[PDB]
Amino acid sequence: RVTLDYGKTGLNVDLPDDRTLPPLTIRPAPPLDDPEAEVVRCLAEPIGSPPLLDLARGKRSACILVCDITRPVPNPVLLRPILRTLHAAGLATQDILILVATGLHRPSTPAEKVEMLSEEIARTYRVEDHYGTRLEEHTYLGTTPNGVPAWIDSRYVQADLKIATGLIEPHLMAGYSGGRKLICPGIAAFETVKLWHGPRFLEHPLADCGFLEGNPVHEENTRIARMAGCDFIVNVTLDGARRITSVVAGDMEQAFLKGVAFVETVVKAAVPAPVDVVVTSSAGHPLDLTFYQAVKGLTGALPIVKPGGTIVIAAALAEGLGSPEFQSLFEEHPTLEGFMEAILKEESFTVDQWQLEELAKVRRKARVKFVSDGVPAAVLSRCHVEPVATVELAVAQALEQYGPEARVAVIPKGPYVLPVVDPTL
Ligand SMILES: *C(=S)c1cc(C(=O)S)c[n+]([C@@H]2O[C@H](COP(=O)(O)O)[C@@H](O)[C@H]2O)c1
Ligand code: NI
Repeated sequence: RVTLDYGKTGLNVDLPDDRTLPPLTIRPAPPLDDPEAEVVRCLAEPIGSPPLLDLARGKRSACILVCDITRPVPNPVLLRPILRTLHAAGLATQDILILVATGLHRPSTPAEKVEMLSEEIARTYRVEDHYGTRLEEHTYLGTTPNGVPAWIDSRYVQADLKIATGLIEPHLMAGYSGGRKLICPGIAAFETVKLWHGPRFLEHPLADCGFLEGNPVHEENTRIARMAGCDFIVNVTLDGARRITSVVAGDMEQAFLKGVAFVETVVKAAVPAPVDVVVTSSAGHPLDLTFYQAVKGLTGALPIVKPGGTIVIAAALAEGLGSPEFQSLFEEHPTLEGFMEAILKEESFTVDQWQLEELAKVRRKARVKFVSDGVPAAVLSRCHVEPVATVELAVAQALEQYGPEARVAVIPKGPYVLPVVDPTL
């Protein structure tokens, strides 16, 4: 018996005893007893930065970037100390903007702003959303040597003091989330993101979970973020129960890399050899709201599935498939092969196509069985996955085609684990 992450509830699955490896879980590092007190200490003694109070001296306006609903950042724990420090430094609440770094996601709703930020903060401060398809809300900062133009939200570019908050987790394109990613793509225009999420970047072998050095995705969003600037970040790591296990604050690159150095010591979980069947999740609520995000559980399982093996994923999909643009791609391209022909041979850019490109990467290696009660089976069957009524049935089906020596690996927390093959085991 194992509980997979699944919406707000989890999902209790019973897996075959003689076939299943010990579940892959991150290492049990100690939660911080008092994370808010730790944030306070880190703002007074940051990495590679003057203390926040001293940075904020004389500043007339501030813009604080926060993640949208898809990241479970405990924002009030980070924001209350920042906002106290800005108040102490003399900035009026009217001089402070909280900007939701949607990337190209839909804007957050009023209720989502309350769940992300707490009612007190959502009712007191101006909280606005980034709109990546509105180029008029962005400022041009230059073009990188790779030819990517940097278009960044003007409210951030024009603020005297620039602050970004976030969460360091594995990411299927950028290696790890956090740090610089709040700027690119968090508040970058489609004119920037369509090229940075284009196939010339995403087909690179190191554009994958856990890779930073040598990953052109990470090299390029670090460069773009530095053309905008960021005076101060606060980033956290979370364990499986969503408790904070580390806080880093300070310089956007040095604090990020310190956070990554810690998370690398807990997120890796190894198997002795790749397996025929991998059971995984999409990390539950809030990540698993849409099929668009649930592709992350599929790419996360790739390193430990055998070529031609099967990934079984459970995801609640409470909000359905994803954006209208994403959904239109399934109608426009009934096969992944035709989709890939379209985007590889010409400069063809549709909002959200990058997650269809990641799904194509998955299906070149593995079959997918998808368990969800959030989208009807008829819809999922046109999304290049096989809907199956239950995880236990999906595993039994997969074990039938692979035979008596086939083994099952299970990753209850899905893409928040970095599964690896270690032959020395
Ligand atoms: C990572 S490539 C990324 C992509 C998008 C797209 O729409 S593309 C959006 N975001 C959002 O940006 C914020 C920072 O991302 P991080 O990966 O959590 O560091 C966050 O609000 C993401 O939802 C990221
Ligand atoms: Ni992105």
